[PDB]
Amino acid sequence: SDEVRKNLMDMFRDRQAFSEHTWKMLLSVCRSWAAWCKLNNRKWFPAEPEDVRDYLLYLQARGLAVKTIQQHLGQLNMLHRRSGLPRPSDSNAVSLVMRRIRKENVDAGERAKQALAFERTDFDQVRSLMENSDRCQDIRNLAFLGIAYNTLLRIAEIARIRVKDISRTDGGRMLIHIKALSLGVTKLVERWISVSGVADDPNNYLFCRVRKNGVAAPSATSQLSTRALEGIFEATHRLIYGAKDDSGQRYLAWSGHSARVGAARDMARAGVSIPEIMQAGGWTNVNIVMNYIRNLDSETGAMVRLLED
Amino acid sequence: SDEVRKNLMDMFRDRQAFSEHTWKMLLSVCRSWAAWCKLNNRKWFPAEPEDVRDYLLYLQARGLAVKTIQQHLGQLNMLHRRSGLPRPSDSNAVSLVMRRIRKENVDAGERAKQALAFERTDFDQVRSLMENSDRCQDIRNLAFLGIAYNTLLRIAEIARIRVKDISRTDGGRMLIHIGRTATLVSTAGVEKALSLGVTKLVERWISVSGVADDPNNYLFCRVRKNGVAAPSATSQLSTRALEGIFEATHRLIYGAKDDSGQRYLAWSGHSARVGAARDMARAGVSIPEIMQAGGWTNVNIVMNYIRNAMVRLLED
Amino acid sequence: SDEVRKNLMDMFRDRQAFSEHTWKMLLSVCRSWAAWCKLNNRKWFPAEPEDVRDYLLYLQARGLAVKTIQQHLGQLNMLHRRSGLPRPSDSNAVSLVMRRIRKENVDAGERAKQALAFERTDFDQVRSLMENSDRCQDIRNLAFLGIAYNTLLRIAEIARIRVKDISRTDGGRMLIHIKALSLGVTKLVERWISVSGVADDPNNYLFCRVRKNGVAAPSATSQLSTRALEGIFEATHRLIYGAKDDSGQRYLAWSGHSARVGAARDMARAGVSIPEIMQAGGWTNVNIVMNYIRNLDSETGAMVRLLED
Amino acid sequence: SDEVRKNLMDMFRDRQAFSEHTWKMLLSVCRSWAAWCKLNNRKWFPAEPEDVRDYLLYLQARGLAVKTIQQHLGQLNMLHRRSGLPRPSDSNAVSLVMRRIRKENVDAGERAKQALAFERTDFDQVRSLMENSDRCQDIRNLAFLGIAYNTLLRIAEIARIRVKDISRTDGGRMLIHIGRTATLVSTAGVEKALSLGVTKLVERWISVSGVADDPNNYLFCRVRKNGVAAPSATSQLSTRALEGIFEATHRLIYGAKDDSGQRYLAWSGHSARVGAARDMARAGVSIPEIMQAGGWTNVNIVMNYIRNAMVRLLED
DNA sequence: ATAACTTCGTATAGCATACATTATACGAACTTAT
DNA sequence: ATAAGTTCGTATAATGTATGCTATACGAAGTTAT
DNA sequence: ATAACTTCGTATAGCATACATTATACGAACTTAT
DNA sequence: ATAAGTTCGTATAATGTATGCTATACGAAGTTAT
Repeated sequence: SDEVRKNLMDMFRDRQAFSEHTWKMLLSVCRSWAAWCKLNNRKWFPAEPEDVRDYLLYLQARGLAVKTIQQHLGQLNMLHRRSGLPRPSDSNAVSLVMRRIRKENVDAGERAKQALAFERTDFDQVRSLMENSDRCQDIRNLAFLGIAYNTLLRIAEIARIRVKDISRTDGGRMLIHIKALSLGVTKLVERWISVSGVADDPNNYLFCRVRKNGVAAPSATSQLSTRALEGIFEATHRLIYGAKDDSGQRYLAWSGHSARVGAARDMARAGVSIPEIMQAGGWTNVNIVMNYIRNLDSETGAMVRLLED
Repeated sequence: SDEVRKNLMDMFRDRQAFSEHTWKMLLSVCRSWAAWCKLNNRKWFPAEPEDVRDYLLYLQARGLAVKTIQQHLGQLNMLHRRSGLPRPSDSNAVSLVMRRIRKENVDAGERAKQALAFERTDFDQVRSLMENSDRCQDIRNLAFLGIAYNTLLRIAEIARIRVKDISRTDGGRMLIHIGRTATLVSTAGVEKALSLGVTKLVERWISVSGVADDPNNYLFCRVRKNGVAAPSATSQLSTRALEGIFEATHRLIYGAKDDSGQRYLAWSGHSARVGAARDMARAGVSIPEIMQAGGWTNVNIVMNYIRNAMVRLLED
Repeated sequence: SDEVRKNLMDMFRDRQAFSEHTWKMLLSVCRSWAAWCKLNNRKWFPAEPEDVRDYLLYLQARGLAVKTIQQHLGQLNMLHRRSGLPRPSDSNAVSLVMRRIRKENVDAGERAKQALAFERTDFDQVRSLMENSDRCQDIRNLAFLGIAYNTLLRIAEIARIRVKDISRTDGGRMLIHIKALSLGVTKLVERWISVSGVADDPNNYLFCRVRKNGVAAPSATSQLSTRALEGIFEATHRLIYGAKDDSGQRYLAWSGHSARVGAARDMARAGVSIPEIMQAGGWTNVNIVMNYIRNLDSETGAMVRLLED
Repeated sequence: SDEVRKNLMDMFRDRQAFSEHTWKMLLSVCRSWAAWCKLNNRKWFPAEPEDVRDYLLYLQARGLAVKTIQQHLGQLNMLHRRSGLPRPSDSNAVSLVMRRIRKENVDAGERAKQALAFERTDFDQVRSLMENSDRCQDIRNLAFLGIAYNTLLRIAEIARIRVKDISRTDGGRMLIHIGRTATLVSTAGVEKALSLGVTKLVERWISVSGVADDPNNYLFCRVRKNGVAAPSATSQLSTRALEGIFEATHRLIYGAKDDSGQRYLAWSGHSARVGAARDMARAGVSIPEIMQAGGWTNVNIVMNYIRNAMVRLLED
């Protein structure tokens, strides 16, 4: 018990060993697991395999994804290893049930999802409606969509971009120190800069909030949240399609990764090689890229080519 | 003895962690081992290494294949390992007898057998004949064989396909989502593309069957004597019936099989996998691409299917 | 000790678990190790790690190849596992010394060797001298060299060939149930058959001994030893080059694998693909094939192509 | 304490099981850890997790790179694991502080550095200048750089090449046998082919040096002030001197380096590896072929060297 | 004397293998200025 | 009020790094045949 | 009644991962018939 | 004697198989909507 107290003091002292997002997930899983334990009269710390098994089945019965059940077990495993206790995973009951849960959920037709593609057809269509707009929100949102599509940067990465992070290459194409922009997108990002006044301080983040009057507020210390960048994708989708489908299902509108998904797919349509599609978005594992471009005629495989010839 | 009974019931309680086929073979081997034990008055649980050894020699003497004998050993090993007991194979008596049985049978000329290939030419011939049939059963069967050859999917994988699993490409080609295979259990799964021609074969079957009247319906269903399809969301076309399609198709073209009792005299469930791999190699498809087509993660088995140059060099 | 006696009775009872060649090697290593032990006052059964270490170093000091030292350790490991005792490999001293021996022997310039290639230049040259010969030995030896080169079969495999194992394909090319022969080689194998009279019994092995009178002796029960097939390769080399180099070094003349080595190399010169070079000789691991064709201009690699263009 | 001392001497006795460089770094880290312990009055063997943790924070505060701090931890871990003792990293204090030190340094913008590429153009330029020199040292240096670029071998591998290691192809191209690399210790080893041009550069160096007067001579040797080569079979041209060749060659073309104290302002021992990988990718060489060229067994590092398309699609 | 090394000590990269952290999704509650 | 965010908690997708050697990077001091 | 299945039991293949057996080399001793 | 082997022991090169599921192969018996 003193070994566990020490281990827990270790954890708090070296807090910064893990990111904020990891801690939030860790705390969220412990909350959920302790609530279940209380309601079901189980001990939450030293977690028993039989109780961890029951809780995993409860999570399945709640209709949670296999990958979610794995996060819960993964966090429980982490709390126990960092407390010097045995991990629930290393028990026969839990490894069997997890294996069981995996097979059953797949046969019920559970699908791993991914962002609705934001491609060229969409970016030309959005440009068609927003490019003649004098509205500061529209000018900011169009510049963001160009960067997202052109760079394939994640939303946290785009929110971090500073004015001083932007340089210039051949023909006057912008370059962002973390990717090079096209002439048309460089132009869009240029217009936003003028109407926003972000360049008036080099340490300012390129993207900032725009209030209801239409007036932008640059900041060197506050970034536009990733939630607001998802907001831009959603609102852009509503513009063209109106409110999204009923009952909270995921990826019914565009979101953060939509442009990454989309740019990958448009590269594949252009017969661009996977090894270089991977380099464009900074991918290292191919199972993610191939999952974005899997349903394209260019990716149909060798049997389809043999049968059609 | 307390833990052993607990370990057993832990496995039984989460039986779905394993294939229904594993359980089927465990019980079949247990039946057969228990029978051998009764005949020789022996304790069948905790199995004794010397007894298991006698039993494997007994199976050899019954003329059973090396792979059958390995299955019986493997089931016994699993039952003991998951009981928390030493495996029969943990003893020299059992592990040495198994090597010996293998080498003696091989030396006497036992070879593992392989499914009769179902290739592009066979598919072309079958399609030239059956595509003019208006019968619902012929339309199903030709669409099945199209899928089998195009996708290299196993019969169980084809049987689990539901209508909602089918989507479309830009160009109008069907894609089938496959979540569970013999080697993969994933929510990501895989997408299997159909050629334009095979797409149409499948299209024709959907129309005449009415399986799309419910997206949860399995793509393939039984067709009764009066050509009326019986779609279901709870029952699949058995893998046994899919095998019958291959056998019936072979019968249509080549007539009835010998009387010799051999396996693989007609096409079977695995026939389109072995055939498609071979057609790909002949067309000079790359090995990574063949592997991707059949969902293999290992260069060796793919290489083994394609074994029919030095002559050409010597001429002169 | 009763557990060890049992384990040893297990071994003798299920003798046939291992081939004769494995047993011969096992017995040869135990002989060598027990002799060393006696001379050095060590206990040979239950082998101690410290003694196994000393013996491994002794084998190195005797000038033995790294792969030979591994056989000795591998057999010692096998005797101990099949006796239910701890393997010497699983001890810290032995794993360190073996790792040490590996590094030292390589830096002293120890080379893994392989059969001197018997190629087309050699097979045409041999044909040039032996094809107009009425001598029964010459006729048998030329037929053997054609099969060895053309099939790439190992010597044990060629010795097993029966007359009833040979059929025929297109143009009258022979086929051997275990590979197809060329027209010129099929002709050579045909001539041997006539002068030998092996076909006069289907169960006779294709190749049989030829005594000093020049008269062949067919047999359905006795094969020509692999040692005699190596003899054919050596004697053929002496014909052209005379006696081999001084001091017993290996592969100074042709041997059993010479034709396998050679046919692989000639396929590579013909730009034949490795995946199909592998199929010709029944290879499954590429490290062996690539080792036969490594020093060929066709195999020089991508840097040589880049630099020369 | 008896076993610990035995395990230590077992490792010392078979020290050749490890690289001379591993031992060098163990002792250097031990020196530095022992010094830190003396300053804070601490027991340095069996190392205490809390002390090791303080020490790693101390290294961070000295401005040392994340990879340096990892080396100090790694040496301490090895000393304890091979002693038969628990590693400092077996404790949460040490394993958590190491993550923290990494993340804090990275967040503050620390990046690992990479050798300045030495590419085909550089080789072409160097060769256009030095090929007209009759000096023995220039002839050696150009042959060295030819080998470095052509083969992608590491400096230590080049330094170990003996004359007897060189053979020839059909077409007259040199092949170098390499038995020991940073990642491979084999009696089979590898053969490294030289282009016709590089072959000639090496040919010229052999002639003027007289290294072939003994097949056991190392290919490369020192050349003293009067241009006379000093071949040896017992002494190699130090890897430090090979580095000097790269630095001197860079100096010849670009002048003296800054005063900034940075690493990688001139070419170094690893410069031709990074350069050749990049030239290959640019020429559209396949990834398996690049891997085979440098002797890599893993697709990831090869991919990392070549990172300089979406623009081209957007035009318009 | 000097060129051209060798030797060495601290600093840090390469490399392959093994294993878990950290990101986005999104409804919703909260905050601020218009 | 409300646009237009930010902060939050939880659901789920997507990257990452730890490990155990073995190596190079480079200034500085020492060496030897000219 | 029957086609067209389903269900089932014994037999055996597929498949991927992990790990050691079995072949040739060759000097030499031994055997047999010429 | 000796050609021309075979058998042997040991040195070293080169293939192989064991493991733990999960699947198909197929005859036979049982079922149900015609």
